[PDB]
Amino acid sequence: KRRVVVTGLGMLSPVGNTVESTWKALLAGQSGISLIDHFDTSAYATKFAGLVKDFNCEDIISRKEQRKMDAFIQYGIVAGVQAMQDSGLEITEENATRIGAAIGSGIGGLGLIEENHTSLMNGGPRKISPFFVPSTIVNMVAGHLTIMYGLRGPSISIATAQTSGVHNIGHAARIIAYGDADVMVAGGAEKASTPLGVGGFGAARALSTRNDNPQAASRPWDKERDGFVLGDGAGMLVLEEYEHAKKRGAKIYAELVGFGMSSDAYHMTSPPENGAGAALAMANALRDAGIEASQIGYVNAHGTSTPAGDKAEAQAVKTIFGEAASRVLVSSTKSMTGHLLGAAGAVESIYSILALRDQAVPPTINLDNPDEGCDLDFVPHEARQVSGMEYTLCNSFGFGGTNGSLIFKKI
Amino acid sequence: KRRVVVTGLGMLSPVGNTVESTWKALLAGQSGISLIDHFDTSAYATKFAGLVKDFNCEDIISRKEQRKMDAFIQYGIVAGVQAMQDSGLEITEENATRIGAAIGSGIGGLGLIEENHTSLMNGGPRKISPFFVPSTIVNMVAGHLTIMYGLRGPSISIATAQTSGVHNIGHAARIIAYGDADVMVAGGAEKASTPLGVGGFGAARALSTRNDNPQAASRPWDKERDGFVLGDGAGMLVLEEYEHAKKRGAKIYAELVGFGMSSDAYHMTSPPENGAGAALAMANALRDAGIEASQIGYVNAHGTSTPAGDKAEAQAVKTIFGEAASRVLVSSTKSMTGHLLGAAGAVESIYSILALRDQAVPPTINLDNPDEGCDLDFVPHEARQVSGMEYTLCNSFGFGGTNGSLIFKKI
Ligand SMILES: C[C@]12C[C@]34C[C@H]1C[C@H](O2)[C@H]3[C@](C)(CCC(=O)Nc1c(O)ccc(C(=O)O)c1O)C(=O)C[C@@H]4c1ccccc1
Ligand SMILES: C[C@]12C[C@]34C[C@H]1C[C@H](O2)[C@H]3[C@](C)(CCC(=O)Nc1c(O)ccc(C(=O)O)c1O)C(=O)C[C@@H]4c1ccccc1
Repeated sequence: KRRVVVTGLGMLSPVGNTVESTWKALLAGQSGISLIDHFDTSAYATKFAGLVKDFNCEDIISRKEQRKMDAFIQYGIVAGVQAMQDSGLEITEENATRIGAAIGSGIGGLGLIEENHTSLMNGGPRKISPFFVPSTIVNMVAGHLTIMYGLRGPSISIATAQTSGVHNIGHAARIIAYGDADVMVAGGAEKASTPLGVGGFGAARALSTRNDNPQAASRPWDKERDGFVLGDGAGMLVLEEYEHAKKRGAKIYAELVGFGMSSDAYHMTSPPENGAGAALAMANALRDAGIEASQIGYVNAHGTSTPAGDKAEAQAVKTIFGEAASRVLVSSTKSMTGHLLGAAGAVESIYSILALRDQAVPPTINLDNPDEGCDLDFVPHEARQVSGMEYTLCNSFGFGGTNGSLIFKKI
Repeated sequence: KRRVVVTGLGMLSPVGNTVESTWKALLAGQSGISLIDHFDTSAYATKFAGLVKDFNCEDIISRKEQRKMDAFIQYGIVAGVQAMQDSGLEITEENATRIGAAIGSGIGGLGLIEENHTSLMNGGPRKISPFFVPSTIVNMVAGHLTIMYGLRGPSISIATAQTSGVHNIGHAARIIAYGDADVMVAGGAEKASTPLGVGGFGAARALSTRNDNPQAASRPWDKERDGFVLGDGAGMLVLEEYEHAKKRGAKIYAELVGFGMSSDAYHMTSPPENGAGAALAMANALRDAGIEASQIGYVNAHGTSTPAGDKAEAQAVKTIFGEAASRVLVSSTKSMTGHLLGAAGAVESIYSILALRDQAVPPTINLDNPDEGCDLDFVPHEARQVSGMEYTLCNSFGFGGTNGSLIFKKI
């Protein structure tokens, strides 16, 4: 029976370019949302997003290799290097074969897709870059990291839209627990703040259009919420078999004890009022970890700030938590960070792990006036200290009705 | 210890719109390659591909739901309905929660990506379809099928480029074997025969440009080969826990006994001369199934028809097979079908299963003059009868150096 622990963290987010700076900003209630200035937003209903500030990879990726990568890949590689360095793991000929990666994205390389298509429209196919395919496809972050570190173990990339982060991390764990690997770098990366991303989620009526107050736009469970806020970034964890971790004297952030999956089988872009899929995913993670809902002290919600989605998850938590629903803390960091899509569940799993280490839960900012009829504690406005918290639960849900939940355990 | 069997098959390919018609064409050595006529190829170095002929979904998808889906999704849904019907499984309230899907794609919705981007360039973001995101993203085939059949179990989508088919099928099996599900519809779908797909793989110098003889273009291991041939389609299998299958009187095509993964950690778009990654993936599948290379009677190769790729896999087979290398049969159906990318490993896993049922192996057509120095039997030109074949092995490799191998066992 192989246990899986977390021994390395890496991250780029709209509120910090490292794991610790991001976590600190979150506990301080800082918003990373701002007006977009990299493309003309005049014709766009939504003109703001959670952008990665002053992104720097000069020292990690040549400007030469950079030409072959969409920004999402650059972000994922930087976050993965952060996590690999953080873990302190040394790759050897003996080891190589037992270390792999499970890294995905929800939409992949929109920026270079648009650049190559513009080139084709303007000058014909001869203007398409030789790097079109490898610079835009989802699995390219795992591709570059394995090459960079000489990892020859299993490499997969799960693209389950907004649930990708959670699924890649959960399957990395399954892979290790099954015996196919002893270490996996896992998570997700996304850079969808482009004309097609903003225009596309906007065409669907899914984004907040509160342009006059971008930082107040993301407000999960608030009565005035009007859609999600796009966020860019990457989150990466180094997962590792327990005995392997101890043997090398690794620092252990927490243990990954449960992973649950489910499907809504309801609608392509909306959950059922019931939240029955979200509930099933949580129920499965609890069963997988062998614990009762009452043992969870904090739920890092999917909480995207949409009218129907927030309501469904609140119903799901009430259903799974029952009596303890008032005792469990629930918050949505998307209130500050925006929605990282395929990387959401990866950065949020990190927040869930840090909550265990620091015994402190970040708030749902902007929660001025919560929906009526709900007795859940969404940790409005300010961080909250916790006492003897042993388990946290991270949810991620996605278009296509695909859901996932992870459960982390202290020590 | 839960065993996984295959109880349903579905498929659309350039040589047939059903599983049986496709298999028959393959055993007859028929090419499905033709000149492209749906877009003007004047400026294109490659002007042919393996197209799905007379695709029909009128009776499976309304022309209304169709408007919300890229062709790859339409293909995957039709193949998945074929597999679900073939399995004879009945979905109940009791069952729903235990049936899921693992379906992916390598590039996803290129056609609608291009249509929406053209619309944005011509008329601004207001012209982007509300269906842009859900009509192009990778996980949408699993999304629609779960909704269509009321499946509430685990749903994932692996996007590992040209290895997707094999990885989705292997992880569907892991999911069932772990206990997270009793049935999974799994496979891949692709429709990359578009300006960006043909122009994009063409910019990379990876496609054959033998326009004067499209049907002779795909010629794995042949001295005159000059790159892969793009193919469109979908392959889907219904995987199911053994006891669950027997209990309902399911028809069982074969058993899935081994799944191996590996990474080349070499180059983003080319394997090492050594084929050491391909070898490791095969070695891992053999270990997973608990058998020796000598027990395999047929290898459905990745064999894409590129100068470097074919050579590497031939080296890998020689390495893993050793003495038995001359005794094992190896063929590449891409010689006829073209390269289905994310769906390649899914359709090829089907070919691998049918080879067991019929005791017949399809040929590598166009193999007029094999590379020198290789003593492998690539089954040139004509199908071959086999005698007491108990195991087949299917390989799929992809950009990013990601590899996978599956092993199927008779009965
Ligand atoms: C067809 C509609 C209905 C519509 C507008 C479009 C878009 C969406 O479907 C829906 C939204 C905006 C979003 C529902 C939702 O939360 N989907 C969802 C999800 O299922 C999984 C993950 C995520 C994520 O962001 O990771 C996510 O957003 C809503 O609130 C009600 C509203 C709506 C408007 C007017 C009348 C009725 C309903
Ligand atoms: C940088 C280059 C080198 C180049 C041209 C570009 C494209 C590619 O890389 C390579 C090709 C065309 C393809 C190598 C390959 O098989 N990649 C591959 C793979 O790693 C996994 C899966 C698949 C699949 O199709 O599923 C696949 O194609 C070759 O043969 C030699 C040739 C080349 C030309 C001139 C000099 C040296 C080399």
